[PDB]
Amino acid sequence: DLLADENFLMVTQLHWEDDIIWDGE
Amino acid sequence: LPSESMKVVAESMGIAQIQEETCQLLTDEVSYRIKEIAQDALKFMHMGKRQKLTTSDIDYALKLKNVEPLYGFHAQEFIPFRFASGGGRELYFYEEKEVDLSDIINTPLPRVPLDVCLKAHWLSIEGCQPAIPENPPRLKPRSIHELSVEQQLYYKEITEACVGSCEAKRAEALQSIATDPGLYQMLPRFSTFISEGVRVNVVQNNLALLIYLMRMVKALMDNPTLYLEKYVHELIPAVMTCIVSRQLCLRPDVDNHWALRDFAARLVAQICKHFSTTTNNIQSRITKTFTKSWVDEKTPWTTRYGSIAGLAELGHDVIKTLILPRLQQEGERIRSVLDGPVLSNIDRIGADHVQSLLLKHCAPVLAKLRPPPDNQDAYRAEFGSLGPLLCSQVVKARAQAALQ
Amino acid sequence: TPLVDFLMQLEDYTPTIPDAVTGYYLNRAGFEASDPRIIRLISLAAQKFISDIANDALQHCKMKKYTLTMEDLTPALSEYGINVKKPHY
Amino acid sequence: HGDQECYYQDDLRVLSSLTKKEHMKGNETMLDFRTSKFVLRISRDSYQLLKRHLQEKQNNQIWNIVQEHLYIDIFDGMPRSKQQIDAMVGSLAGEAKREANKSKVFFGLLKQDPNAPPQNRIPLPELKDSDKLDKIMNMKETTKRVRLGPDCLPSICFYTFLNAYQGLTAVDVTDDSSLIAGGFADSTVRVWSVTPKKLRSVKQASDLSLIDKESDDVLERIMDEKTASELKILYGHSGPVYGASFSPDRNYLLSSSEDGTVRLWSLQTFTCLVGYKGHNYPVWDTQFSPYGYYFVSGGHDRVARLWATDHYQPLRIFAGHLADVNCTRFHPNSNYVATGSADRTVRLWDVLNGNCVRIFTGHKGPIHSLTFSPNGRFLATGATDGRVLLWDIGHGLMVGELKGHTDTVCSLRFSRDGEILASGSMDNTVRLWDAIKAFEDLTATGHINLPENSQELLLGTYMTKSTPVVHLHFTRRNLVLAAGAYS
Amino acid sequence: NPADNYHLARRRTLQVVVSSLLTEAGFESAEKASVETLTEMLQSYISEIGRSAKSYCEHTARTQPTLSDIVVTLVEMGFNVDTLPAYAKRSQRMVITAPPVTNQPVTPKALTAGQNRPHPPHIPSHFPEFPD
Amino acid sequence: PKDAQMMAQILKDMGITEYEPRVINQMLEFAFRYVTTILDDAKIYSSHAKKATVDADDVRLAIQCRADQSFTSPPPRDFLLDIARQRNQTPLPLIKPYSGPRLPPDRYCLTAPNYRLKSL
Repeated sequence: DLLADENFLMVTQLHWEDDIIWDGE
Repeated sequence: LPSESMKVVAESMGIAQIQEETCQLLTDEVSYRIKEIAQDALKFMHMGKRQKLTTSDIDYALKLKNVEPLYGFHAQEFIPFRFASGGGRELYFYEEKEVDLSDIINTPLPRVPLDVCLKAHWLSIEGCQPAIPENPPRLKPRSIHELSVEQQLYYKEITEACVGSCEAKRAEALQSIATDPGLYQMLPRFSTFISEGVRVNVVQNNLALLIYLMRMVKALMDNPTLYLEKYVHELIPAVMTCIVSRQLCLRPDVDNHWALRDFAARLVAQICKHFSTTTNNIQSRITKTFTKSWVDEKTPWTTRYGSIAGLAELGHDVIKTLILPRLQQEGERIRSVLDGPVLSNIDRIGADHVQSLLLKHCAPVLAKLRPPPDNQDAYRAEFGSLGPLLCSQVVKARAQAALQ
Repeated sequence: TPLVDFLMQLEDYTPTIPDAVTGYYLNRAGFEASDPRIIRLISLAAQKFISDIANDALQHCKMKKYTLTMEDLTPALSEYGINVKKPHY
Repeated sequence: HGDQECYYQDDLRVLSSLTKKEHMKGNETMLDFRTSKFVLRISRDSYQLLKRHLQEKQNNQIWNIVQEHLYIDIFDGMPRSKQQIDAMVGSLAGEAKREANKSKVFFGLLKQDPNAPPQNRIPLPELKDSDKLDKIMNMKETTKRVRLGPDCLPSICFYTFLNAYQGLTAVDVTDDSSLIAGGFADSTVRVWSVTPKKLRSVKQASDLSLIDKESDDVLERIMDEKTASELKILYGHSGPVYGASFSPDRNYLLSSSEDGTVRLWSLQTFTCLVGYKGHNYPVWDTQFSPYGYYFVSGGHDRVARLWATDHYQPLRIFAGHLADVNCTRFHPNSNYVATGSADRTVRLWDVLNGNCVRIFTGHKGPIHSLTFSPNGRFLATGATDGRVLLWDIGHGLMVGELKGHTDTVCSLRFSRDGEILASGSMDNTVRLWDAIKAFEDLTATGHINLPENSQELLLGTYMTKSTPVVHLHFTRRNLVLAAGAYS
Repeated sequence: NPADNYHLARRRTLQVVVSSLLTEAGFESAEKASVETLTEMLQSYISEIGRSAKSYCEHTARTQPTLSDIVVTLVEMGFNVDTLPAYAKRSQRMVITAPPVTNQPVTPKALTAGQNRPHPPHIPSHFPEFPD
Repeated sequence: PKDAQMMAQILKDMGITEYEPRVINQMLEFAFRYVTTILDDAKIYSSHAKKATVDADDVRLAIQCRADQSFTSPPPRDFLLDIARQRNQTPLPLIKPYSGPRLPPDRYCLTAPNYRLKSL
């Protein structure tokens, strides 16, 4: 169940919180 | 049918002391008539082309055997009620068995549906089934792109229409994104066009470019055919940049248009916490980033307002718990903007928007868990932010509930 | 002729049953709405039949008011020659 | 009852209810089964083993039941394979005699063809100048007609009924794709114009009395423009309308229903003209003749009547079936009527003498669709077993079997050339079959050892979105039309 | 669901009619099975003057029924038609509203306008256009 | 329920897989209507024979005297084949060439002036 395909999709495993740009300078 | 049900019927009628051979004689006669009618009601089901055996099939099967489809009542004179049926009654076993006679009058009648019309379409074009919505679904060789020329003509035209030069062009392109069944296998190029666009479109804060891309995201989401959570990772950052990042253009004016886009962004954020949900990955991750945006000190009031909008549209249980303890930091921030004379910055506008949103959200949270008693000065125990105006908002909500 | 003089006074007088509902069950049997006053007589003749049963079931409820039951409909329809059935299920 | 064949399961549960005598005295299907004789076509190589086990007096009573209740029709052949016996059985009084399928059938078209009947055999109506004007514009459509074959697969235009919350029970299209009729469960017939030309009624008798005659345009001066819709609803049946049939001159809609009447609706006045009351029982189908005078209607009373639109009483009663006459189809020369039925037999009936000239058995369920080849030499039948059986008419051997469909095959049609047979079923699929490679090969034994050519004869399947294909029609330029009532 | 709303828009209008006829000089708060009984006798009564007055006019070679076909239809159901002008002029007479229409917007679709491809000569112009 | 679960087995023994939920409710309403008209007639026949107990011959009489009137059938095969050969012997009539719209006599058609009341 930890081998389910979703676990490995990079939305559930990645730093997209950094991709959010606050004050583009 | 069982014979021990036939003796119950006989002794509840006045015919007592019936033998078993007398009682077995009843249950093979009536079980034949049920078998004779259900075989005869299957004729009406097979010529009605419905394979259902509706309740009306037994009404015509009874009339065919010269028995009244009258049920629950039998008229020995036949003149008042002939072989026309009374469609029985709506039945449930779990009924109340007693209603008030003015409850049935005051309920609204159901809508009569549309009449039958004749529309034509195409199942096959010279052998091939079209994908219209009326249809269900040593040198290595020079490779070909996985899109067709036309599959990508659609793309170039849809992307050049979705940058919103003309509004009717946008709206069709958005509906085309919202219901094209073959829009999978083009979806990487759409997700990359969105993601890449917002990041080089916040370098200069171009609000339309962003409002059009957020509408493209919303049009991508409500399409039922395509599989989106493989492109889920890019979704949280692209919407969030429009809602909470600073505005390189003018924060004071275009903020209202920015706010229409802000509402679109919160709706997509709620979709992210509504769809695509697995254990502790998506909703809790954006909730944690929103809360550390809030606990952030001296944050761009544009970002602060965006973080507040994000934490506010998360549903019923989220807002009540999250706002509860903050009932002092928000007030202190408002007081600082008020005291410092600086008016040519965007701090004052950001403060007014944040306070209005926080107050309006508080009114349902207060209206939701507690009676509307002492709506005059009890809110002064919560620093007196919305007070009687908050009470008036709660009263308007109560009036809407009464109308419902 | 009273009944001809009666039907000529039915351009007004919306009855208790609507003509969109009386006309629906008439269209189900082939009767089509040529004259809307013709529908209102059939809607009046079907009211008077139900009203005469509810007025006679009230007399069988005063001897034993305030609730219409199946044991009031049973002797009320028995003079009509109609044996009503209890669900018994 | 447990050691019976699996395709008799709906037949035995009617018998499990029958336990008394008076229960069977009012069934009228088992009452006619008890008095008739099961035909039971057997070979002479197997009948010698049977008669050597029955002529002895050791058994002497099951032999008495056999020679009282069972016919035995013997034929000379090589023994059929189990999958060949399975192809031609399944009917009560099954596998009829070869002496029934040896009568001379005039299966040719009218105008030399030796298989064609004379023009004065059946008294067919005259060809008027307005009917001769129809065939002039019909051959302009034949000019644009494409040769379909296995390569140029036709385009299918599905005419779905979208709302249809009254259940659609009958569709017909005119021979030129101009009108589409719909029989519905709310006891209505609804005519739709599909060309951009609204449905007009002719003017009233006061308006026709003031206009003149022989103006050489009077077929336009009489059409009322005050009444012009894209839809005309026809009321008058007291029951769900099960049959729908246009006349070839595009007047005279026919409809039959549960109330036991066949109705002739005009398409110039859009009223009802005649109500043909011969059945007391649901008339399951009706069809006009391809020349437009006679029509045949089959009902629940196990007969099919031949009417003529001039008499209140029928002319021929085709009364040999043992169950409901589900389908009634005319031959392209209109001298023969094919009546499929619920006792799993298809029977051809000569219009002269009312005699059954062919009996086609081999379906496992009630036959719900028949069509003729445009040659007149073949007949495709479909039933609830999902099998499309292709029968010869001069021979009567059903040379082919198409077994692609899953549920009840409710619509069949051949192409205008005869190149493709189109099949529509309750599987929501429109399958196309090669109707040239199916008849390429075409006795003294009564069978041809038909192969499993179904995979080779498939050209396409065309799954439909939740919509059972009630009708299939071929435009004169060889374009498939279908109508479904989306569920 | 608009499928069962084809039947329930008119049968639940007959439920308001019986609830309005059992209140006129009569009841409040009736039993539930007694209301679905009486509105089943009401639907079966409209459907019986539908089938019998159509039968009486078509027996006389006509297609739409006059007044003389219903005053013989109601006689054959035992109605005593003369009491009906007095019933129509009640002061307790009420009107039950007709049911609402599902397609309230009527025309709310902007649509998707795409044209490509023509027709081969075996397809006339009145069939739908080939898609994009 | 007890008697409603047996009704779903009578339909499943007849191969009826799909049916409306109101189908079971009104076959039970017919089965109740049928047994309270056999037993109602059974005690009428018992009072005719003057016995205080309704025994099995009373129900045997009330079944076969209700099945003689209620449940009819289509006409039998020896009756259909006799009226066929009486009808199929008559030869087909010839057709007049320009009679017009071919219809029965006007007392057998539905084509009359079809009047209506004057609105006043």
